[PDB]
Amino acid sequence: KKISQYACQRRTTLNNYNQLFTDALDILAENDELRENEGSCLAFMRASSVLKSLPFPITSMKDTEGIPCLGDKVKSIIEGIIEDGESSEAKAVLNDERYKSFKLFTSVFGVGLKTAEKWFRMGFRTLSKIQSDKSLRFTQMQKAGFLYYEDLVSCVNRPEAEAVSMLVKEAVVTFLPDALVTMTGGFRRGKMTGHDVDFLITSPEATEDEEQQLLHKVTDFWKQQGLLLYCDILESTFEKFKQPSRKVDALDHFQKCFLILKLDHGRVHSEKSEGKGWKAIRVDLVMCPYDRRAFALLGWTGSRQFERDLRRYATHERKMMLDNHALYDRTKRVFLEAESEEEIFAHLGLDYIEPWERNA
Ligand SMILES: [Mg+2]
Ligand code: NA
Repeated sequence: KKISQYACQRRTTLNNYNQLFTDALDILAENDELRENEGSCLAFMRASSVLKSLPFPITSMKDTEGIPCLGDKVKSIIEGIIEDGESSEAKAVLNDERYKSFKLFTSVFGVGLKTAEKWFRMGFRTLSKIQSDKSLRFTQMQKAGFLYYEDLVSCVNRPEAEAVSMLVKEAVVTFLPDALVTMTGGFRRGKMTGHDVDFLITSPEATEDEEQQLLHKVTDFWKQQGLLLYCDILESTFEKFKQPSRKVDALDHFQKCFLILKLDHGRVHSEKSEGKGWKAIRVDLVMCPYDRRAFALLGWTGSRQFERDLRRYATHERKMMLDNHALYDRTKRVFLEAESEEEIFAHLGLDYIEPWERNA
């Protein structure tokens, strides 16, 4: 049939037949993001997203006809890939100093764009010069980022993700035996590796008081045992009767905590049977009211592009407003309920897309 411009109306599995085009596009998009060039960035991400969706590899400019999200700027890039087999534009970004530095400083936990720019403009070009400079000052988060840099740069496996899962369940079960813990993000979509492990937590019979304290308890608990290397808890900013905004910002979120846990090797059951029997792992935990679990899961399952298109689809095609906490129908003036992701898709009039099919 016809290919939708919306990723939420496309099935995108991990079988990418267009990695050559896709990698160059991701690099160009990333470059624009690091430069805060919104428009260009999103254009590159949309184009890369549609190609990942293809069931065949592009081998001529003709195979492009009919596909949306491919402007003249992008087709020029597709063109070069068809020929050389590589992109001179992507190549240029990979050798760009600002790009190299930002990506490097940014690979440090706690280092955002403002901090990266600062260091770049001071002349810094390597992590070593940064760490040894006896004049710079770092946030608590950045210190932790440097302290465990090595483990954090190392991808996280499914085996490690599952061991982390077990830890979370053992803790959470201790304060809410009826708590539901779901692994979200990349791993839920079937990925083999990730830079961190995310989880959604909810309790059927928890009180507004209980669900609000669980994370503090679980984290305290890990502190007592020395498993907590870094912890930051942000209180929920979601309001029960407030409808999702025009995406004004993402300051709307449930209670969550950015953590770094000490993962003992002995708890990891992989086909790899030492030195320092543990590994630091980035872990994000999210707690939400039982009745909003479907929306949170949908939101945290990603991918980012899938989440972006789900939202604009809802707004531009169905006059609905979507959030990690709700779905509002502006036409019928009512909030729509959902006990599962499928119901949410039904409400939007969208055929259900499985998690492993959301790698847009
Ligand atoms: Mg995360
Ligand atoms: Na970072």
